Amino acid sequence: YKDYSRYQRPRNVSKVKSIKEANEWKRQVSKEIKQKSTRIYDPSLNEMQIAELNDELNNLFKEWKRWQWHI
Amino acid sequence: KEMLAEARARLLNTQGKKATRKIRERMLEESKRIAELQKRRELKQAGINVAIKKPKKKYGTDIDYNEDIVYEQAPMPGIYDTSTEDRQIKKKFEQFER
Amino acid sequence: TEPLLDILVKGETRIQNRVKLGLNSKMPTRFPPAVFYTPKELGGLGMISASHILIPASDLSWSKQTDTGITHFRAGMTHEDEKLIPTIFRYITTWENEFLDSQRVWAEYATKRQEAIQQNRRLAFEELEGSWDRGIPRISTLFQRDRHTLAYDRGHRIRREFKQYSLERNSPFWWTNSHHDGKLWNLNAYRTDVIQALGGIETILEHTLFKGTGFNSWEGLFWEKSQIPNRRFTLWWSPTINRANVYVGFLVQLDLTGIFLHGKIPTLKISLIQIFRAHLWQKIHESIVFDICQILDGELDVLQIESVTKETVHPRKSYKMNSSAADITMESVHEWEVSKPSLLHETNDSFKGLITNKMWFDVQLRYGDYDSHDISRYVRAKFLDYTTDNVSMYPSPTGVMIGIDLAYNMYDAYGNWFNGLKPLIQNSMRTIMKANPALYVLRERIRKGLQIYQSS
RNA sequence: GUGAUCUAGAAAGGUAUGUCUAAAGUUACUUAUGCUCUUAUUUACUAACAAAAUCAA
Repeated sequence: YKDYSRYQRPRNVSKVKSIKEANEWKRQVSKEIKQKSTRIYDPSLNEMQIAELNDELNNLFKEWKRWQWHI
Repeated sequence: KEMLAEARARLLNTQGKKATRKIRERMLEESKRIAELQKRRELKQAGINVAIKKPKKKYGTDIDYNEDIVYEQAPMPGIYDTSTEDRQIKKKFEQFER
Repeated sequence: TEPLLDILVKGETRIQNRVKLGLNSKMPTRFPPAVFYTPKELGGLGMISASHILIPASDLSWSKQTDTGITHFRAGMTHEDEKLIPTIFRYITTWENEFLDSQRVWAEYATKRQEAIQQNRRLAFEELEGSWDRGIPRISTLFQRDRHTLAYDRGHRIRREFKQYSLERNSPFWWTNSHHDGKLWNLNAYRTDVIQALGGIETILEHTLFKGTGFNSWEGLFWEKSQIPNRRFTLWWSPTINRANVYVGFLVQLDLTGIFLHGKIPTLKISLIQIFRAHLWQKIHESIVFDICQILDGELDVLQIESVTKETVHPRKSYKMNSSAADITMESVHEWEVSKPSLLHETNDSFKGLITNKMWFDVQLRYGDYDSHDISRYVRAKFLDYTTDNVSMYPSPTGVMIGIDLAYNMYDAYGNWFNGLKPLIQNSMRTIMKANPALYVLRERIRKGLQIYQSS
């Protein structure tokens, strides 16, 4: 149990533990990857907002690289 | 004039919370739809095909109207023999889908 | 008038029912008349009783045809205890008495004024003091400050009557102007007499949490605020509201503590969860057990012990009223003769009954109601029940049980004593009930929930 | 120089509500802040909390 839907990233990638555990933290990145990718193409017109959202994407996608790097 | 600019805007806004919120939810729903469609197009640019997800059922017997003729009230059987005419609609309707 | 007296009863009971509907209880036993009729200075509603009156119920047929007289009294307002509560018709002097008084007084004022005229002098203001609040215009109006500008005010009876067509609200004393007629009635005697009709202040404070705060006397308490709120009221009279003499009510034993609620009183449950929070009941019980065991091995040579031991208390034990076990256990250098089981303030015993090595100490904390706030009955009952109980694990049929009432800050021990315990343990419990910090957190927080501040 | 003894407590009554959760494929090697336990003071939000009435100066 213990969900993985509660906690944070956790910040350092190398400090995470056995491979069956970081697998679920990894998909705990990919959903927000999926969610905010759908939030890219929206015609909602806020160009300043989608710029900071674009930076958050690039941040999370770099994390997704790092979780794959640890594995 | 600022009182008059407030009065000019209040007299020309007639809806309330429920209609304005319904407008906002309708614009945001279409914005979600436009985003999801262009996703499938950009994935189709890569050659990888991803189907559109159906809307989730709210209740148990929710109807997929797209799936079938909804409540098919067929016309009453007449005498004038619509046999060639059904062949030409089907040929035209299959032509339209092609 | 007979039907007016019935409507006085019907009104006063319905307003007492209104306060009873403020809680979820229309119980008689939860609401003694000390709840309603004690003044606001002592924490009650300060209602005025007018219907604790025997009502003349004499013979309805032929009452329409003769005016029979008063031959039978019907009981007006009846409660379980028959406190005789005064009614303010006794405190208002009647009109014919006020008018016959006024004929004499204004005559006596007229004579004394003529004597001030003939002697050409200013009035004495103390010669007239014997008839100061007397007379129907109230002689005090003659010496008012703004009497020279009130004299131009004419037509004030009628203007006060027609306020009902101008004003949304009423002023129900539409027949008096206090500036023209003075004050016509005084009800200060009613406050003192209701206090001694309920037995006195000390009998009233038996109904309250006043002993729970730790205060010595009443004379140094004002009150924090002239309206007391509902949570402060239902926590002030709370040993009478949560009492064991209830007619029906389902026992629930709170959550973390040892207070039992007869049913649901949701305002009183909120206050007591705030009083007993962050596991205060365990923290109190641990603090007493820690204090006695330190005092016990303080005189380890005089009390002649080998060693004191805290038996490791299950944290659920401290509020488990069903059964208990030993907290502190005694090991003896040589073997101890324990007397018969006796009270903490019992005088002396014959020690020569039984010789026992190992003793125990147990602490029972209880929250007292208005029904059961005598611990000495309680502690001996818990002692006889548990020592006869085969469930309650004791090291030996020995030891005392130390009971503390938290709602009334009382303490008593019932059990057997070897020599030299009792003037020791009484001095310790004086010091423990006055110096325990956990019991100070208890006293102070109750003072915050009750909003009673010392004369400081 | 007597008596007739009503009651009785529980729910809904406190909050909305709604939406989302590719893991599992349907045949053409980039490394970057670890929120501490208690008490006091100040600020912001918050209780959609409460409140001077008759009357006495």
